[PDB]
Amino acid sequence: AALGDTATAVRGALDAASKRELGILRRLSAGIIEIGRKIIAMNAEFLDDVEVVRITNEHFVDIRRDDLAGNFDLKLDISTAEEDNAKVNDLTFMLQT
Amino acid sequence: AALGDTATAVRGALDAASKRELGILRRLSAGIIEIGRKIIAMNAEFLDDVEVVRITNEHFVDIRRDDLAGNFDLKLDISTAEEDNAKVNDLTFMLQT
Amino acid sequence: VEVVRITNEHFVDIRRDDLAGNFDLKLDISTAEEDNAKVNDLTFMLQTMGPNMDPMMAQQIMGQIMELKKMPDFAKRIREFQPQPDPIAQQKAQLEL
Amino acid sequence: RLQPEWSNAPSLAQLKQDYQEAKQVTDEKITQINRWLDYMHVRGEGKPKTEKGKSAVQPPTIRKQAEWRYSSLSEPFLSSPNIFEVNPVTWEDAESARQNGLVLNQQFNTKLNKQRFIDEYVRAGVDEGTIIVKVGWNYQSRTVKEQVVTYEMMPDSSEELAQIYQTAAQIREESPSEYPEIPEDVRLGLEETEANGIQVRAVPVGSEEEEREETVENHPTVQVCDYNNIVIDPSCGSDFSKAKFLIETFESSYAELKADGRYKNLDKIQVEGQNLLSEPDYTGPSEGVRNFDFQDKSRKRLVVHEYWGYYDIHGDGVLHPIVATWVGAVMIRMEENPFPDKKIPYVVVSYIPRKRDLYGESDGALLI
Amino acid sequence: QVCDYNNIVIDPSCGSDFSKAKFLIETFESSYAELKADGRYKNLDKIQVEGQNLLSEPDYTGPSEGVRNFDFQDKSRKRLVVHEYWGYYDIHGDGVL
Amino acid sequence: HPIVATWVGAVMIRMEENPFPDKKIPYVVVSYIPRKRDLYGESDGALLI
Repeated sequence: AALGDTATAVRGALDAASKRELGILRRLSAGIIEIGRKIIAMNAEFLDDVEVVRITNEHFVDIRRDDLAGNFDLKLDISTAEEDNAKVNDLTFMLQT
Repeated sequence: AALGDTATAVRGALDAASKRELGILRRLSAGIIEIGRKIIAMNAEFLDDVEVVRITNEHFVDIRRDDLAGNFDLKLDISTAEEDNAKVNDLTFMLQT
Repeated sequence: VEVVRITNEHFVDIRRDDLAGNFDLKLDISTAEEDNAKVNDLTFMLQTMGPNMDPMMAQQIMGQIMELKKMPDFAKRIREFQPQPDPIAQQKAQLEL
Repeated sequence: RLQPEWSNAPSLAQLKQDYQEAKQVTDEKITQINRWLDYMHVRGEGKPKTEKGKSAVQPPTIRKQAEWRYSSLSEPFLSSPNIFEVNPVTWEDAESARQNGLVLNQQFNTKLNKQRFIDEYVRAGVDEGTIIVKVGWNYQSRTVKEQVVTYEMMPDSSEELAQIYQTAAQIREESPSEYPEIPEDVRLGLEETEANGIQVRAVPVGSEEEEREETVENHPTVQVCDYNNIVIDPSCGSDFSKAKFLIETFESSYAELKADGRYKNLDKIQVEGQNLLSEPDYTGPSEGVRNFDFQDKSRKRLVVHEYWGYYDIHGDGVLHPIVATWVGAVMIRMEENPFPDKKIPYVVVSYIPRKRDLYGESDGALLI
Repeated sequence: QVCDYNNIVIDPSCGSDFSKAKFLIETFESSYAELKADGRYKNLDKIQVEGQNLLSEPDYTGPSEGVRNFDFQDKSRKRLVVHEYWGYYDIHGDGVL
Repeated sequence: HPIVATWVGAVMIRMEENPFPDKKIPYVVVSYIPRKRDLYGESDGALLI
C-alpha cells in the first residue's frame, strides 16, 4: 500500500510483506535442516575413513557411538553471505584490537 | 491512519499499532516462561549427572533440594538478538575503558 | 533464615518503631529510562570525579555498575578486590639514602 | 485394588459422576467456539443460503485478518538462536544458572520440534481464544544388551602404563564428557592404580552375561491439545491455581500402553470393544478418519480418560494430589501426583481476557 | 486478589476518604477442606454443609449463570458462602473503638 | 519393531528390520500453510479461485 507518497510511507509495506514471507521461509528451512541431520547420521557409519580422508586431507577424527546425528555436539543452520561477512568483520576487528 | 503525508505523521500510526500488539506478546511470553520453569523443575531430578555432563562437558554442579524450579536463584526470560548485541557492546566498551 | 536464603548476606536487624518504612524507605515504580540515567551518571562521574582518595569507593561504584548490568559475580569480586603495591618502594628508600 | 492402604479411595462411579456435571458447563463454550470457527472457514452456518439463479460468493475477512497477525506474533520467538535466557540472582549462582540454561536450550533446540509447537501455539491462540498445553515426561527403556567380559588383575607396572594413566587422569579431570569413551580395560586399571600401587595392569579373561537395560528415551514432552477433549472445574473463577480437577480424553493403543511402563491390569481391556464409536470420545482429526482401524489387536485404537486433581484419599478431610486413568470400564492407574511440583501438568493461557473466566475470546469474534 | 464489585459493601458515611470508613463486608466462596487447611477458624464441625446449596440472594455472584448449577456432592469439596466483616467496634463498654 | 517390506506383483522381495542408523522412516514431510491437526497443508492460491 501507498505505492509512493513518502520514503517512509513505502517502507512499511515492504516491511510487512517481508515479515509475512519470513514464516514460510522458516518452515522450509526447518525441513531442510531435518534432511541435513538425517544425511549426517547416514554418513556417520555407511562411509569409510579413507573416503573421508580423501576429501578432507586431514587425519581422521574418531566418531562417538552414543549419538550419530549430533544432537549433542553439532548446531546446524542455513549459511548466508551476510552472516559470513559478519563473521569476517568480527574476526578482523577483534584481531586488530 | 495518515498513510503518507509527513514522515512524522506516519510514525504515530505504527507506534500505536505496535504498542497495542505488545500486550498480547507479553501474555504469550508469560505462558512460555511458565512452561520453561516447569521443564526446569522436571530436569532437576528426572535427569542424571552423567547425562548432564555429556552435554555441558563441565564438572557437575550440585543441586539445591530446597527449590527445584529456581524461584530463588534463576531469572528466566525470552532471549532476543538486540539484547545479545547490547550485552556484547557493553562488554566490549567497558573492557576497553 | 528465610531472608538470608534469598539475599545471601548477613541478616540486617529490624527497627521496631516503624515496620513499613515511613522513616527510612522511599518507594517508587522502577523504569528502564531511570535505570539508564543512573548508569550514565555513575559512569560519567566515576570517569571524571577527581584524584580523591579512598579507592575503595571507586571499587564500590564500579561493582554497582556491574550489579546493575547483571554480573553479580564480577560485582562481588571487584568490590572485594584488594589492590597490592609492587616492590618499587625500594627505589624511594634508595634515593632517600 | 491398586491402593490397599487408601481408606477412602474413589471409585469409577464418582469419577464419571463428576465428569458429567462439568460437560453441562463446558458445552456452552464449545458451541461458542464452534460458531466462531465456522465463520473464518466459510462452512456450516457460516455459509450464506442463496436462491438458485443468484450469486453465492463470499469474501473471507476473518481469515484475511488472521493471516496478517500469525507471523507478527510468532516471529519474536523464533528470530533468535535459542528461546530462553537464564541469569543468576545472587553471586552464589552463575554455575547452576549456566548449566541449567544450556541444558534447557539444547533440549528445546533438538528434542522438541519447537517449530510446529510455536506455530500451533500461536494459531490456536489467535483463532480459538484459549491455549491449553500439556507437559509430561517420556521414559522408554528395557532394550537389554548382553556379552559382558572379565579382566584379571595383574601386578605388572612399567613406564608406558604410568604415561597412559597420567593422560587418562588428565582427561577425566578436564574433559569428563570424553572419559567414558576411553577403553574399559585401561579405565578400570586406572582406578585400580589409586586403589593400590601402580602395579595394576588388568589383563582380560572374558565372560558373558545379559543385563543392563538401556534407556532408549528419557526426556520431556510438550503437546498442545484439542479443545474438545478437555474438561476443567468450572468453579475456579479465573485462576487455574484453584481448579480442583481436570479431565482429558485421548487415544492410544495396547502396544503403546504396554511399552509405557506405567499401567496395570492391561490384560483385562477387551480391545475387541470400543471401535472408537462413543459420544464423548476422542474427536478425531477429521470425519473420514472415524472409519479407519487396524484390526491387529496390537495397534487397534482405544480411548483413554485421565483425571488429575485433588481428593480426600483418607477420611481426614485433607485433599491430596492424585491422578487416575481408566479405559472403558477398567481402572488402569491410580496414584499420587508424581511430578516434583504437586500440581496439574497443564498450562492455560487466555488470548483476550474475560471477566472471571478461564476461556478467552477469539481475535475475530466481533467481525461477523 | 482484586475482587468482584458485587460482593463488597462499605460504610457509605465515609465521604471519600476510606481512612474513616468504619466497616467493610465481603462475601466469598470456599469449601470445608480449604477452611480446615487454613488453620484460622473454630467451630468448624457445626456447619451443616448439607445446607446452603449456593442458593441465596446476597450470596457469591458466581462467574457466570451456568456455574450456578455446578456442585461436588463430596462433603469435603462442597461449595459454601462466607461473610467477612472488618471494622471498628466498642468491644468493651468504654466507648473506645 | 521398525521394519521395511518390499514386494512386486504377488511376490515378496524384501523383508527386514530398519537398516538406517536412526530407526525411523527415511522421509521428511513439510506443510506449507498449516492446518488444524493434519499433515497436509494448503496451497498458496487456495483462496483466489
